[PDB]
Amino acid sequence: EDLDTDNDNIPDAYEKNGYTIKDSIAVKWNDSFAEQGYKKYVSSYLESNTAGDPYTDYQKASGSIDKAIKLEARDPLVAAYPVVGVGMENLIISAYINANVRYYNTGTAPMYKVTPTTNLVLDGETLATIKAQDNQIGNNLSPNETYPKKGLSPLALNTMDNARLIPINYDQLKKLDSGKQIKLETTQVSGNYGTKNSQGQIITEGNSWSNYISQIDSVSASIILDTGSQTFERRVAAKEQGNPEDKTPEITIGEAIKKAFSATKNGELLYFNGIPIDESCVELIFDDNTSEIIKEQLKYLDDKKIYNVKLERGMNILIKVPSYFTNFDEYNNFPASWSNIDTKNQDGLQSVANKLSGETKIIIPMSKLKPYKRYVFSGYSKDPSTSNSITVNIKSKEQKTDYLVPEKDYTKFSYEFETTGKDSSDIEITLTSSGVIFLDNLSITELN
Amino acid sequence: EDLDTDNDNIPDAYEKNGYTIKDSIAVKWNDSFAEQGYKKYVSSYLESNTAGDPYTDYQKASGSIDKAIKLEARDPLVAAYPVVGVGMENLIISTSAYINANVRYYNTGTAPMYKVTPTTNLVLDGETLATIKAQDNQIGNNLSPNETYPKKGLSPLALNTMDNARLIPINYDQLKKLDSGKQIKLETTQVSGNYGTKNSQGQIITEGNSWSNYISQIDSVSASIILDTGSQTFERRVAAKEQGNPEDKTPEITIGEAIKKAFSATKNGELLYFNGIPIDESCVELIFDDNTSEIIKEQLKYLDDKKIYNVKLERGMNILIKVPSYFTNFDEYNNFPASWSNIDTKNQDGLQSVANKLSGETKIIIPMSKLKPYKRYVFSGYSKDPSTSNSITVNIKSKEQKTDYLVPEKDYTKFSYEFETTGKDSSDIEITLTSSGVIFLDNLSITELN
Amino acid sequence: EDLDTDNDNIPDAYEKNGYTIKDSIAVKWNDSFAEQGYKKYVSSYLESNTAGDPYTDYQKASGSIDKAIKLEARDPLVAAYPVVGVGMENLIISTSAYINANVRYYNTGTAPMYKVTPTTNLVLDGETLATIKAQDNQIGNNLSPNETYPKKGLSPLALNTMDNARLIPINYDQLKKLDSGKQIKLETTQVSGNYGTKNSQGQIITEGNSWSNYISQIDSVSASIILDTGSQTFERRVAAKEQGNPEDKTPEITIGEAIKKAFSATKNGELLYFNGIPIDESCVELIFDDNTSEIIKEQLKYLDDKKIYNVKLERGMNILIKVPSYFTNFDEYNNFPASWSNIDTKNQDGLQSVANKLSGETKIIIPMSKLKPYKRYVFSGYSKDPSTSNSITVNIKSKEQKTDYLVPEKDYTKFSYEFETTGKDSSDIEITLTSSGVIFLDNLSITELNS
Ligand SMILES: [Ca+2]
Ligand SMILES: [Ca+2]
Ligand SMILES: [Ca+2]
Ligand SMILES: [Ca+2]
Ligand SMILES: [Ca+2]
Ligand SMILES: [Ca+2]
Ligand SMILES: [Ca+2]
Ligand SMILES: [Ca+2]
Ligand SMILES: [Ca+2]
Repeated sequence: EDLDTDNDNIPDAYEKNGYTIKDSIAVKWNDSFAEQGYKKYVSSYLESNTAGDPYTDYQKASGSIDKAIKLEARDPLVAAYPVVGVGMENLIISAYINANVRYYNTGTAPMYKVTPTTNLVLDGETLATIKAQDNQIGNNLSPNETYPKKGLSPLALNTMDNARLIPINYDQLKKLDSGKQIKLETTQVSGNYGTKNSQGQIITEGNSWSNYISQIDSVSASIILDTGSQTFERRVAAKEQGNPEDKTPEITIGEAIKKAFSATKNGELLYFNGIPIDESCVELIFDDNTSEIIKEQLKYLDDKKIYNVKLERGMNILIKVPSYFTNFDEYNNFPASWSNIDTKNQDGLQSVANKLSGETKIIIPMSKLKPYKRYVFSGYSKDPSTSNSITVNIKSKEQKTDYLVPEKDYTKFSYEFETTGKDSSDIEITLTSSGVIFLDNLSITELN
Repeated sequence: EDLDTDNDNIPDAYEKNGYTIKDSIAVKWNDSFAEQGYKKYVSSYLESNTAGDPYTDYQKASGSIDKAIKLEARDPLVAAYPVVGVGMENLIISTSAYINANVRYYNTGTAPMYKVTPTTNLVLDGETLATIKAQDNQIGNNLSPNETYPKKGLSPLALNTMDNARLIPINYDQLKKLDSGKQIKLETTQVSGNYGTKNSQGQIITEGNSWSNYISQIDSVSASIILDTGSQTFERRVAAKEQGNPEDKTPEITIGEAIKKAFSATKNGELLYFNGIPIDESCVELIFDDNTSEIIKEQLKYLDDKKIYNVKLERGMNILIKVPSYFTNFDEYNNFPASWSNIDTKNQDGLQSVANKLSGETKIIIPMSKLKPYKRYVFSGYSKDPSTSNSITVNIKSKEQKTDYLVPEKDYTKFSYEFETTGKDSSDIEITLTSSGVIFLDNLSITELN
Repeated sequence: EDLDTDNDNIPDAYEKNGYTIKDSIAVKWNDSFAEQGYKKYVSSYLESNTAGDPYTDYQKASGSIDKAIKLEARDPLVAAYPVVGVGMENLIISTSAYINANVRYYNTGTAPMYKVTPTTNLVLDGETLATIKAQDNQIGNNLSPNETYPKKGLSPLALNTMDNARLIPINYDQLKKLDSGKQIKLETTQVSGNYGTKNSQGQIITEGNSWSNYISQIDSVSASIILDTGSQTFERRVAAKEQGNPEDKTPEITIGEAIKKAFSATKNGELLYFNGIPIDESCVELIFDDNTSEIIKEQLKYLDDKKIYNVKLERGMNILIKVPSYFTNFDEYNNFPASWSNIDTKNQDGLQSVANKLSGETKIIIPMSKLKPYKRYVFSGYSKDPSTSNSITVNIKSKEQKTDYLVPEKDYTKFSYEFETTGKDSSDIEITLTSSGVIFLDNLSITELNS
């Protein structure tokens, strides 16, 4: 019907079910609209700002907002949340200290009039707090862009009060003599956002992000997709547990990721920029509460998959893309081939598996490895016999010798090791199979 | 009807009785609505701000306020009021002598306080060295309730400015005082902050909405209730009607109902659980001031049940709830590292399921290395003696040896014993009690005090 | 009727007589409303701000103002006036040189002052040395009535800036005068603040407001009344009418009713219980100024009741009340550690229940542990002698020995024996009064007399 309660130019029955914006008006969603590119949106029929961002449901869905905002935030659930963090490009150092900084942005919305805050800490003790004065105020910061932009020298940082920074008493300098870098972390960032007024001009002076930070961060779940070379932070709204009046739609984790990161789902797989980010080909990291929630919710779920559980308010997810991944079907970035591998199989995770008769050993050079970094190998093993014992030997700073008991179906195993020293002993990784085993989706991922 | 005397979008007939918000329209409360998850809201029918907070009754009940405000303040009787404090995480002194400190603001209220500007006092022993207000660099943009600034995982910020010259204290006297062994303390006085109100356009504005306007109003028409689970401290303000004024129509509720409303704790029939932990009458120790203690003493003798959680709440009461660290009830919880002596679980006269049957004396050997020194602890429990012919004395070892007697009554009685524990390399703590005959015990606990 | 001349939502026919507020609408007063707890107010029907405070009569009567405003000020005849002072708690001087001051503001009025900002002189001996206005570090966001800043439980704030800068005893005279029995006392010339009014959007705004506008109006239509119990101090202002104006329709009330309205004291027939401590005329020693004393002396001869709590309150009167430190009416209170000698309670013609049937003289010794050194005390009581044949003389031993004589009247008469005590370890005070025959004495009072 045409009854409207929240007063956001979208009918209630259209909000509860699917709806799309056609020629600046909302129409009932029809499945035949998928081919043309029309996207189906659903949102609560009792609130205008569903995700908490300043733009309402009609403004976000109809594209009537600032053009710098990515298409990911045009979904009423994804919040236009700019994430800004100061990076320390170089250090210059009684003694006067200078630093080179360059702000980074990863959210779905730009931040105007950037004004960050920094902490000068070396070990626990913080020397001083710096609010960037009028010299370092970055006027514009588009998503996935830096201030200054690529191809420009980072701007200096000497303004503390026009007093300059200085470590005094020589005790901090004495501690630094042994070697302790001065960390630069961003406590907070102050910025504005764009709203078109009655006269049509974009006004970005009276606005402020700080009013909506405590609201966006309280009615949404953070989902981060890290590919190593770049990071993307998105927040997806979700309903409360014991609230009988919260009409925020419920979405699965996979659907939340697809909505947030604008992933092209081709049949069954999920792709971000041509790289698969589906459940079986990426290592996910959750905090303790999310891990407990998922563990509790898997038993009640028949399919028993991570990407089929509903999202909940307060969730935290990190999607760590593997550094090196192979599947024996369409991708193998490993510089060195594996040992005793047979592709003549049909019982794999998607198409084929690895038929091993004996043991598999892999040798990796140190050219493509980062010293003082932790790497984790993972894969899926299938053994219908359930009678073969498999052990793995890992050569590293600390020698590891562990055994595994594969099940009838595919099971994911995680083995953690740390490599220290670029010019160290060659890493030896060997796994032994009692009989014939099936392997698929072997991945190498760099961690903290 | 539709008579709206105070004009808060809720009819007075539904304000006097129970009302609930459904589709942003107030509806009459029904007993069947409880199963679907709805809650019954009651508020006065002569004013818009029943609890004195900047948001009205309809805004609080219908959730038309900032989403960072806890559901604990969605009740019209529970005010939205942030309690911001400052914690001196570290001290740095440099060579007259320049003093620097690391602070980290803490919020334990219900509503966020944007743009926090704390004012702090630098006191060493009685004499106050200086009074400092937060500068342009020590201001936190967002302080969500039950959070800090900087958030968890970041170093504390510095406070090395007096106005923008550094701190300039005295030269010799303060150093001589410090070298004696005293410690610089920090005592916050007042904090400045704002709150959001969705204007006509739809943009939340938090510039002129100072929290300081609604502090003297909130603290005057509310009964302060404070919780302390040891780690996570909670403080709340609950509205209470005036005593001798008939024109004040604020609803009156019991202390237990006030606690359940303020802290949103689940109640499974009769027992009350906060997060699965018991904070009911016998499961926690209540602390009052003089006025509340006298009022409760006068009111209790008029109550047949003799229950603290059934005393009508009044304006200005101060109630502190301190959850004991060590709690054993012989039913589902026993956190004491050392097993007790002469304890029997075969009973049916307990407060909830069973009690403790003692034949002789009860002795416990509690390790002290697991107990922090330089603190004060209170031993509490309930004793029941139908015979009323047993003399009980307690043997407690501490810094000063103490021994007290007890005369149990027919029913269960709560007894409190006070002692001081100091010194890490000190004598082990021993607690022993002797019973003349067979006695019934329940809910034995050890609680930390000031 | 509905004749609302003053445009304050209360009819004139209701304002001239009594009116009570029920269900946010003013209704006429009937005596049956007393037992339910309602109160009757009277106000001038040509003015909205009858008392001079920024809140109108309807708002104050209905309680539609800031909730921190005291219940004592909901009466339209009592003005909401935050009397904010600054107290000296600790003084530090150490190197011209430097001297540090710790202060703690006090509020005693019926209204809270927001964003307080005092302006204090630091005098040495008559001569002024400096004038320090509070900076951004010395501003109290909230100062609720009967509550200080910093609130009780926290140490007082410092005072180390006249402009920023450091506060200095500039010349050597202030360096040498410290130890010669002198003072660095602090007195507040003025204080600043705001008040909270709700705008059309329901929000309380305290920015554009200021108490400085409503001071010369509140002080010029009122009658200052101060109460001093020796620990807590209250100051109130009660509206009154100008004598030479035929259009000031402000209702006229007596001093006793003014006290009852201002301090919310309860009157259960004959007892005026402020907070359980009686503040009746006989049970306290009043202290007036010159003008009020002359006014009462002139008016009393035209009144047959012969009481101070009956004289009509007039604009500009100043009244100070000092609750007696040591009082005993032989009925329900006696704070004297030692019982008085030669006491006979077998009587019924006392002021309230019984009197004292003295036969001879009376003597008692007051312990020195409860006397303020270097202070002037006052001993007073009522004396009745129907016989009118016994002369009363007293012998007092103190720092200076004094003898006083009294001439009793037919009915009760109040005597005063003003004396001075100095020194903690001084000579014991000898209290001795001699009566030739049988005399009646009542209400022995001991009130410290202000300088
Ligand atoms: Ca709608
Ligand atoms: Ca909507
Ligand atoms: Ca494969
Ligand atoms: Ca109403
Ligand atoms: Ca109401
Ligand atoms: Ca039990
Ligand atoms: Ca009138
Ligand atoms: Ca009037
Ligand atoms: Ca008497």
